[PDB]
Amino acid sequence: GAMGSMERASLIQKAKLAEQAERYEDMAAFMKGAVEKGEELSCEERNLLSVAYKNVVGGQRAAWRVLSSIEQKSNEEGSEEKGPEVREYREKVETELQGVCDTVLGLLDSHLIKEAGDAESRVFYLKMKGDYYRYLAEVATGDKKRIIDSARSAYQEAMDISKKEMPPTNPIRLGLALNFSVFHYEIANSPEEAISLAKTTFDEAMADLHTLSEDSYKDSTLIMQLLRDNLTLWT
Amino acid sequence: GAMGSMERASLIQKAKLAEQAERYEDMAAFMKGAVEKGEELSCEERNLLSVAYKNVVGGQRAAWRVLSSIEQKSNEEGSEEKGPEVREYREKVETELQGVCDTVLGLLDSHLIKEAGDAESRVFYLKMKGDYYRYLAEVATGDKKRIIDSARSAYQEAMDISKKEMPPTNPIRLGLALNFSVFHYEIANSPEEAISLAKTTFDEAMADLHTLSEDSYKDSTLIMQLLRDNLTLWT
Amino acid sequence: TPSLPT
Amino acid sequence: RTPSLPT
Ligand SMILES: COCC[C@@H]1CCCN1
Repeated sequence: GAMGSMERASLIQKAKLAEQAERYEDMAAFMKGAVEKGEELSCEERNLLSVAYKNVVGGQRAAWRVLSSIEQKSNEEGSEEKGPEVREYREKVETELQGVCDTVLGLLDSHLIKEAGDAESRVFYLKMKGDYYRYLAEVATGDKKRIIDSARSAYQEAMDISKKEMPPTNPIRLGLALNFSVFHYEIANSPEEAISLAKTTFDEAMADLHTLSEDSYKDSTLIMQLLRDNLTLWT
Repeated sequence: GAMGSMERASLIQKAKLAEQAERYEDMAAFMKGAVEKGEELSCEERNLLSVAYKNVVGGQRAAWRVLSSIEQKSNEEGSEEKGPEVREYREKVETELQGVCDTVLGLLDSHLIKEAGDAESRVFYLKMKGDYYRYLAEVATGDKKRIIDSARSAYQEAMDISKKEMPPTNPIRLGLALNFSVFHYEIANSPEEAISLAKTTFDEAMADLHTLSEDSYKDSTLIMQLLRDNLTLWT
Repeated sequence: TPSLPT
Repeated sequence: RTPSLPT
């Protein structure tokens, strides 16, 4: 671990500096090092870890999509033979994206999920596990079946905890349902499960909106409207 | 090196895909591989090399400015300590930036400067040598003096060639004068020389615009407009 | 289909 | 502070 010799507190400090400088690969490396210290993360720290890697993988996914799009146009009525280079470079970006997802999944397995000391943090890390297997699924072909099962199991565990331990308007619970529903529709080709989950989530939240403060009502309805946008696209 | 077994044409093709994906690190590495094949770069290929490294060092420079500003504020009069972390991370970024500048200057010296006989390529590379020494000077303080004279220079050799061999509207010649004027103003503490150079370059270009086609007129006048913007800022 | 932003 | 050639 390149970061093994640096104090935890110094790694957190440098993760925040890297965020100010928009150096997200650095930020993610500092945060991996903080995680590898073996202590639990605070809510602020968990969010730093998530922000850092979402930025890194997000860049990689966007580049993969650009190249995959070129590569498919290479193979249509859109004529001219280009040679192996588009595929080769798409494969290089894909292997780097798989590397980043495996690093994140490694931090969750060893040992963030098992050490997480409350329901909110356990849900947060299980949702992340679902999400990063879902990013692997987007580029997999096999192997893809195995990854899709793994994503499902992580999300389903997160859902079981959230239903027992959090209120139906809780933003982390709502965002978990959002992503799991996206997983059903976009990845697992299970449009019915996607619609069922999104609809149930929306209704159960709607029932409690009258109980919320003005700010909580805004937080919950914002995510409900994301569920709604997806139901409209699918429905 | 990792690009040694790849065909030159495939390196160039992949630099173009990396540009479309905004993967400028990859772009730079593919262009560096292509330069190492030992053939002269074409006009289009010099622009690919330039765009690649400009974006890489651009990001580094922006991050170094952010961290340097934090560092000066922390070293301010009436401040509490925070330990060595902001200095250490600024130094890390600065070393990375110096490394990329040294990569570029090595390519210019080892491969590109004078296998060029034509004025277009000789001026473009000497301008680039000036530019990368200018970026090293932005972070130096000595040793700053020696780096400043290296930039001056390179620019001066480029200027001498451009005035003998190119017309006053040539975009490479105009861009060179723009950057050398910025060197005088920002680096060399010579605002009067900056202002005189931007003025004379602008005026000599304006007098020869009548010789240009519509599209060449647009290429030259966009750079003249930057010269005017600097003149207006400085005066 | 968009996932959770931020 | 002063901008250089963007191209
Ligand atoms: C030498 O003049 C132009 C410098 C760079 C080449 C790519 C865009 N602008």
